[PDB]
Amino acid sequence: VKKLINSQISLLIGKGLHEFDSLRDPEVNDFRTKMRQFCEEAAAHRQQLGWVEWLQYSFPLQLEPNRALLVNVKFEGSEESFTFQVSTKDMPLALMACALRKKATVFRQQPEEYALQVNGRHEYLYGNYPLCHFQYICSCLHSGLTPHLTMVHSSSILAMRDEQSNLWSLEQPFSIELIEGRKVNARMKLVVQAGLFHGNEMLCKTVSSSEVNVEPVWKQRLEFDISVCDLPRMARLCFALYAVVDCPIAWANLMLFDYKDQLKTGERCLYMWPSVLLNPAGTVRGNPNTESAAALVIYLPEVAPVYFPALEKILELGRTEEELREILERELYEHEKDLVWKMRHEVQEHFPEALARLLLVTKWNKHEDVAQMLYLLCSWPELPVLSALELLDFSFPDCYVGSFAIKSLRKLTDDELFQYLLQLVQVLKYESYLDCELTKFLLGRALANRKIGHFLFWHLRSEMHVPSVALRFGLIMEAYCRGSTHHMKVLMKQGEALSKLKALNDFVKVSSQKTTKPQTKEMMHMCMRQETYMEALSHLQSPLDPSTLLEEVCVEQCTFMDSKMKPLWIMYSSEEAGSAGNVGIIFKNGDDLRQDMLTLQMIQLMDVLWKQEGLDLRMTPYGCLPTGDRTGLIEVVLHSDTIANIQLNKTAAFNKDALLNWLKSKNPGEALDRAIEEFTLSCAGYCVATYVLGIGDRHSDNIMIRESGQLFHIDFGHFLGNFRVPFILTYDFVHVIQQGKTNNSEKFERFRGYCERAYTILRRHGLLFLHLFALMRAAGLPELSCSKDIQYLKDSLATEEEALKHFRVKFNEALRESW
Ligand SMILES: C[C@@H](c1nc(-c2cnc(N)c(-n3nnc4ccccc43)n2)nn1C)N1CCOCC1
Repeated sequence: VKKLINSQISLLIGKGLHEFDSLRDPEVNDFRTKMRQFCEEAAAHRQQLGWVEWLQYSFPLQLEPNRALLVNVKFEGSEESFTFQVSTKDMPLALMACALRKKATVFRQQPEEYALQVNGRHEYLYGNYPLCHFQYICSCLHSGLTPHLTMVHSSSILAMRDEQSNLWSLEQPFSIELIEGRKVNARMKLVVQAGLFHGNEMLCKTVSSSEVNVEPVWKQRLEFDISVCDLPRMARLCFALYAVVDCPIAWANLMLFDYKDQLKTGERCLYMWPSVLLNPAGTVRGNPNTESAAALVIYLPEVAPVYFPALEKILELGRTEEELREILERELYEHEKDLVWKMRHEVQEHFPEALARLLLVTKWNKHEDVAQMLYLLCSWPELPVLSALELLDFSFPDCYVGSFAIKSLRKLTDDELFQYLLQLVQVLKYESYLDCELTKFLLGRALANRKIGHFLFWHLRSEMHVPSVALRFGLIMEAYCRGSTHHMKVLMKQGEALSKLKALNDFVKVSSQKTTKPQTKEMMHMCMRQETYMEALSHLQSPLDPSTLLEEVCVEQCTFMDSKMKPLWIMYSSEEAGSAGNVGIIFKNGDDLRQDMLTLQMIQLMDVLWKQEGLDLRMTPYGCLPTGDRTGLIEVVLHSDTIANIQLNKTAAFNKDALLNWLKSKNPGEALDRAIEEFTLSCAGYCVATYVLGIGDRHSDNIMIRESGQLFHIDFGHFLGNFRVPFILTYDFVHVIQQGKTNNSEKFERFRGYCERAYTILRRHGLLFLHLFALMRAAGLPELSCSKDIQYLKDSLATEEEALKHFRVKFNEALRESW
């Protein structure tokens, strides 16, 4: 029955479906019904896809942004495998051909009927791409390991697709009636400041309430300096309740128009949110804690059925100098703004990419000016992805503006969308109504690609404990589940594994105080070996990456760590995969993993940007994913250790040698020079990464080394210099770069070049970083709160020559400070 699926979605999304009904809201009812059909349409289209098209949905290719190698190939229903010697320039088809020919001669006798599955992973190799373009092959060629693949036939992929089925007339000013208030605070008098906003900008000057002593009654008329006909569609009425002899108490906002474009009237009770003065960026929906939250009773006076005019009507109304207009194009005065508005047609024709600057000069408090702009917009050419990401910020609130940005993001690759998905999910907080183009797009892309679908779910699910977004986020996940009954069940398994891990972590935390670690470890081990634990912790997709399969839990290899939140070290094995199935996951409960994930995503973007310029600084883009309330996962980077642990053996005469001696033991003979190259490149990338991102409090316990020599960072506590952090250079690292030699300028000057190139490449994309950090402000991160945080990134990135010289000033100060 359908009831079991409804109860399944409920337990999964972490909110009962009945709770959407209890509210008795037609906006919630319309979102649910409309979006459900949209997702069921998307689910249907998927079931009739060709086997390759389905493989592109389920297991999208892991691609990279000559030489011969041994590759092991086996067929689905057999233990028999053949090891072939193929090239890195060879296409998957030639490998499939070899695999077929060898099967035909052994068993005594077409490659376009198969696909190559990565052993013990939900990863596949297909398409006209040389084998060296696939991430699994590339990880194998660097680690030395042999790629193990499985020949999967069309009819078997088709069996999966089958078992995975389911107006202008009102010229009087805008006014309201502030009736009465409620709840606590000191003696003093309560003022209610009220303003009207279109994004970050006021449509008129604020009007404050008359001073009333502490449950208060106002019954006062508040009028605004704006005509009702001049109100923009996305106008926000913002309130702030505070005390004065200031002390802020509460805040609440609301759209003057509903989801059906109707100008509201009638009384309204406003369950306000506790303050840290006016917050326009805040949610336009009341506090769900209607019991303990302060309420503002207000009245929307009648003006009578007034609906915001249709596009056909907006377009009906909307239907040199030239030199100084270019000079201001590459924070501006009023005469400069008037010039841009006068020249608005020349902006569309010769500077389409300057649209954002034009959208900020338009008087949104004048319907005629809005119409004249919307008319230009309804003929405006598509903007590049970069400029479109700027148009998603709270500074651009108009619905038609918002719809144009999505229209420019449709061209985005599933790879590019994956990179900025964290920012696009945050932008959901800025949205005014449940039903939006952003949700329809995010949902459309989730259901068209199972990896986008996976991460969109976890981005939403991880924020379910946040009351301001719980309804929106819950509604989106339920809409998703209707479009994928099978994936819903897959994500449910993941939630059961994480449910067991929290209980096991709670036990560990308690036990670590009551007894010694070897005694707590055997108890963890004993608790894990219980039926329910063995079942729940095994045979699941990794929330860190759906292509990674967590098969049998290796209880003996599991442990906990000695740090504050006693994190769990959970290891896995798989016979099929061999070594690819020997993965590990770290479960952390107690700290906020959101920032660590962002820091790692920003470093992952830097890697992508460098790799695109041919520069491979041998980075370690390991997974970090918040899954719940101060709960998350970290990807285990195997064959790695901390600097502090390496600096103590289980032989060095001096500390400076310890690091180099460890590399010497893990990379003997001709391999050592490779490990030092890995160290030099990775070190340089993380020197530019930590510097630009403003990562301080870096020490031996949070910096790690792989047995390959690759250096990487962990447990990023504070970013954007939020303790102006300088460049960091360590004697122990410089020693390794300089090959143990006290003096080595060739090796050090090469390393100085890597730091320089890495820095200059990122400076060219400085706008990409600034747009993504701007969009990220929505998340609520105490380290990305204001413009001074954006300004940190502006200063660490800063003409190319006048900035590169200034980088050398910081680089030289870092080398001299090194003892
Ligand atoms: C020394 C230490 C060890 N840690 C790692 C390792 C690997 N990958 C990571 N992503 C990683 N990170 N990253 N963020 C973290 C946050 C907390 C803890 C760990 C973290 N830590 N490897 N090893 C051997 N323990 C030896 C005994 O067994 C338990 C592990």
